[PDB]
Amino acid sequence: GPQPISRLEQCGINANDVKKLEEAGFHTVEAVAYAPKKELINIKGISEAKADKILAEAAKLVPMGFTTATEFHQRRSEIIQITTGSKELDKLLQGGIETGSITEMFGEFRTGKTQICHTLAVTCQLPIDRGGGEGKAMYIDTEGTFRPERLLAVAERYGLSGSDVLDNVAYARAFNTDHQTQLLYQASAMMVESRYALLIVDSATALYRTDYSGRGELSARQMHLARFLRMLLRLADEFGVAVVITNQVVAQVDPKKPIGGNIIAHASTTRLYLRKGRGETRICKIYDSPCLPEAEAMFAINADGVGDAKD
Amino acid sequence: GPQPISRLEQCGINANDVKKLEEAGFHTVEAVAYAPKKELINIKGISEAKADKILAEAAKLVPMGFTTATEFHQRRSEIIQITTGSKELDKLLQGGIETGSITEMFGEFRTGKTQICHTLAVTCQLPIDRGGGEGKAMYIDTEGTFRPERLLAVAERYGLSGSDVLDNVAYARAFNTDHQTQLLYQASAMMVESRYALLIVDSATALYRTDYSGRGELSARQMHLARFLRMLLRLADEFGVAVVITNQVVAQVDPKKPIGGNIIAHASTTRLYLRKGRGETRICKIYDSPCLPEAEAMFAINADGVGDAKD
Amino acid sequence: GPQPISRLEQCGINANDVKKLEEAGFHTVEAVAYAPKKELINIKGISEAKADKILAEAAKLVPMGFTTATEFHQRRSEIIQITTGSKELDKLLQGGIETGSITEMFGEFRTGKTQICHTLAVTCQLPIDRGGGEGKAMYIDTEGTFRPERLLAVAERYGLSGSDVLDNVAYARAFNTDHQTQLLYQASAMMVESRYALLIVDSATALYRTDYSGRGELSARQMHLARFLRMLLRLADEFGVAVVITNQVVAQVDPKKPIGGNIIAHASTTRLYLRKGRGETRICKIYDSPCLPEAEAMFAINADGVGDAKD
Amino acid sequence: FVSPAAQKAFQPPRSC
Amino acid sequence: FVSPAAQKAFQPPRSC
Amino acid sequence: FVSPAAQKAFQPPRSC
DNA sequence: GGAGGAGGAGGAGGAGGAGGAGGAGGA
DNA sequence: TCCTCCTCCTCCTCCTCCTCCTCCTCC
Ligand SMILES: Nc1ncnc2c1ncn2[C@@H]1O[C@H](COP(=O)(O)OP(=O)(O)OP(=O)(O)O)[C@@H](O)[C@H]1O
Ligand SMILES: Nc1ncnc2c1ncn2[C@@H]1O[C@H](COP(=O)(O)OP(=O)(O)OP(=O)(O)O)[C@@H](O)[C@H]1O
Ligand SMILES: Nc1ncnc2c1ncn2[C@@H]1O[C@H](COP(=O)(O)OP(=O)(O)OP(=O)(O)O)[C@@H](O)[C@H]1O
Ligand SMILES: [Ca+2]
Ligand SMILES: [Ca+2]
Ligand SMILES: [Ca+2]
Ligand SMILES: [Ca+2]
Ligand SMILES: [Ca+2]
Ligand SMILES: [Ca+2]
Repeated sequence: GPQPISRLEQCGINANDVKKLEEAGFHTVEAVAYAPKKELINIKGISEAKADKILAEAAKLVPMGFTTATEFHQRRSEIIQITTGSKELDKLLQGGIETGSITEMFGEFRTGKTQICHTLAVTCQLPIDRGGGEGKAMYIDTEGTFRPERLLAVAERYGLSGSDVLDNVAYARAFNTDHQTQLLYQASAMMVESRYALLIVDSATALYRTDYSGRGELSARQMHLARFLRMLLRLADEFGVAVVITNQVVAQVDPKKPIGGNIIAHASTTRLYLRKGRGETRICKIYDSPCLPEAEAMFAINADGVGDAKD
Repeated sequence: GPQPISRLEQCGINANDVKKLEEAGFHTVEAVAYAPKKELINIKGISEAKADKILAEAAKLVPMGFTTATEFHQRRSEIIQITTGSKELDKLLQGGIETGSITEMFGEFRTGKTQICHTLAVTCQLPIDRGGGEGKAMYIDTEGTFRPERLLAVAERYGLSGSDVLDNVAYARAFNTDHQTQLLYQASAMMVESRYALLIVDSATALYRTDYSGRGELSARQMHLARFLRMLLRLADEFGVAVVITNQVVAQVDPKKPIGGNIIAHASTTRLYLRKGRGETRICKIYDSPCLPEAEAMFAINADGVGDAKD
Repeated sequence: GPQPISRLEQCGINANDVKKLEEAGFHTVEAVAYAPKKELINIKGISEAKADKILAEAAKLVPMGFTTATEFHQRRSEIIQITTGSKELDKLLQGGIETGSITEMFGEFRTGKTQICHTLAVTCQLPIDRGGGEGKAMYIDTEGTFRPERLLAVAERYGLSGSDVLDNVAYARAFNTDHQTQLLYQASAMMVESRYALLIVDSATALYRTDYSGRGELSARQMHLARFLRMLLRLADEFGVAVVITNQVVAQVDPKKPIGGNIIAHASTTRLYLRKGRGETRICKIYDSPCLPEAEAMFAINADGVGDAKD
Repeated sequence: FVSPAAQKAFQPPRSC
Repeated sequence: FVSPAAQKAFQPPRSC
Repeated sequence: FVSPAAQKAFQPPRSC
């Protein structure tokens, strides 16, 4: 796991500074190591002398140098892939939703974005034997569409204590774009204590369409969104959780591309495009991925969560 | 190859100073020769008297004067051009990715930037007979999208020991813009020992969009990026490797120009603009080059790396 | 031509002093005549007594007094104007690139700055009948973008021995700003022996963006650049060559002004602003000139060098 | 803030 | 730092 | 320094 | 032949850099 | 089987050399 920031005091850092760091969001040694010198300067009780000391000491505790692809292929083969509750869909993702990375699921309305997030919020607690993550879930919701009764329906499918599953889902309703980012700083604190295995922001860009209106606020909208997506990438490296954000769509009138622009297209590693099939069937499609080939699968929304096409 | 800095002691330089130089990034006689007098002064245990001695002695070991275009056309005709794994694409580049220079590959998401870097990281190890570089690869990755399983898929195509190919790729994950530059100083050390033939920074400008926010930090962003691109140009001259950086894009709302501004447009010698074709086909295009004509080629991403349009 | 400095010994100067002058950059009587008394004092084995003698004797050998505009209009009408390889472009410059003066070509990337310098480096060897300079070329390159294969392509157009043309281009790669200036002292030596007709520094200000970082080094950056541009102006008067420097651009964020500031705007006599036209066409524009009117022309980059819009 | 139950650590979901 | 395998010198990739 | 060919004097480029 | 004494009085500016960021179906 | 319009956003530091000036008395 990640080393807590308290281990910096044992290396020659004033316990007052650690408190000044922990008031800035940093809670692990990694979070301070990965941080630039610029960020630590922006802290009040920190100067360029301290920041150079903090960065130097923290760098000794976490590897930040070169290795070999062999040593990386080894460490990567032991990465957790959470099942989506669909044999047909996991065969598309070659295992399931991959941890330590940002995954994006966009599509028109009803295409099952929120439904996949509810299934993931349950199956991330199964033992790895059964294809899960053996951890809690963190469901940031910017729409008011978090339904606990949909988590119970999936727990019944996998035979889990519905009362116990709802204890492992830390729910938080974001009301604007500033609050949505504030919830991530509090999120970095919780993941140090417990063991969360899945972070869900649904929808990640819902509140950016309205808080930032026209083109006159376009530049500020993407720069604020870029910091959010960057702060998610930091959580994926600090704790090795799985970040699964959902995205809305927009028509092109010159036939539905996702919003967020190039800021969210480059940041996310895996993009899933969900269409409407027939009846209760849907069609997921590897829109972008570093490793997976471009292909389509057909899942469906059933009364017990996301599952294979029951037909 | 490049002469190691230890050859300065045999010319009247205190072995203590060489240690004070090697603690500043310089590891070859070239790195000290190409360096300005200003940089050596900025070192602590070095004064204007020593620096004038160091520059004078080092200049005797490496040619830094005029020649003729005839002597340069001869020396250039023996330059290595790494194949891209696509006959149609190499015919566009008139040989392949040229060493001793900075090449840039920008485009929207999914356009195969990371995929080309994975193919290059493999084909740079083929013997020159087969169109490679007969050297190791160095893959600095600022996004977390380095997949070793994509290197094995390309090794199977060219019939190479997949276990041996992954031993020649020195991978390093940069977490911010300061760390991204720090990795280049450590990179100059490794290239003195082994024989690297390809340096890959993907993405070179990913972390500059978020570490430096608005326009208020624009000036500092480009000056920090200019030093990075300059430090790459130094590696291309020290060791004659091939620098292949990838770049993100941005929309112009006044229809996708690359980011980085004029700082990265002037610095890079070859720019490749990658579009999305149809299905799995992509369209590369000589955006800028000193010698190559403006033209387009059509490659594709296949299950065995980047290859010709398998259609 | 210019008188060599050896003619000072025949006028009562110690042949030891001439050796002490030639070790300071001066190789012609002009270079010593145009020099201030301050520069000769800064030489070690030279005192105020000698310097007054050296300046007095040298002034007798070269005219440094008043004349008439009639005698100057006569001497100017016999000045050489090198063709740019484009009838449409030469009609803009009213003859071509004018010798005995500093010409600047700035613009965004790909706008054909390096391409014009390659065409000029060839057409400066044509006989004056065909519009050239009947001399060698000197191509100082601070970017690594000197391609001899682009000189051969232009020699084929004008029907010249491609092997002979590459013998008349003295190429030198500058690696920093100190080395860039050092190459000019060695340049003044070569021009005394042979007959160079064109000096090219491309890019003249590329290395000044990175060697001198922020505003804290701004003053030192321009004073170092002012000496360089002044040392070029001296070569244009000593030998009557044609100095053609290229310049990068920078955006103004308050839409692309050239870098270098007022130091390079006043120093250069002719400034050419190169835009991107359509396809392979470009648009040059008289940005500043003492005589030429403000106007635009349209040239293009062809497989045989810079030429008229082949459309 | 944090809930008095959100601060609680993970619990392996017992079967049923 | 440097990996114990990154410091190793180049190896001509054997065929398969 | 100077190349053994850069020190050579100018040559009128012969036709071809 | 003998026997040292007493400080005054400021000048004079240089030198620009560096772009970002798409949204929105109608009938 | 066709059709079009929209806008705003700030921050950045470092730089050294310079010379001439004279009159004074008693026992
Ligand atoms: N318990 C259930 N059993 C079966 N189908 C259900 C159930 N609950 C919801 N659905 C179906 O799933 C779809 C809703 O999907 P979901 O809530 O994921 O939408 P979404 O993609 O998040 O949409 P939006 O952009 O509006 O938020 C609808 O077709 C709905 O009828
Ligand atoms: N093994 C594979 N076989 C076939 N296609 C693949 C494979 N792996 C990835 N792809 C495809 O290649 C593309 C991904 O390209 P790549 O990873 O180079 O993106 P990129 O240009 O780096 O994007 P970004 O800016 O998001 O990082 C997608 O179309 C994906 O479907
Ligand atoms: N042989 C050729 N035939 C046709 N077009 C060419 C040829 N070589 C280069 N070009 C084109 O000329 C342009 C390159 O111009 P050039 O090398 O002068 O750039 P530049 O202005 O010096 O740029 P930078 O600031 O990046 O150095 C590109 O559009 C390139 O496609
Ligand atoms: Ca929803
Ligand atoms: Ca992406
Ligand atoms: Ca990528
Ligand atoms: Ca360029
Ligand atoms: Ca150029
Ligand atoms: Ca001018």
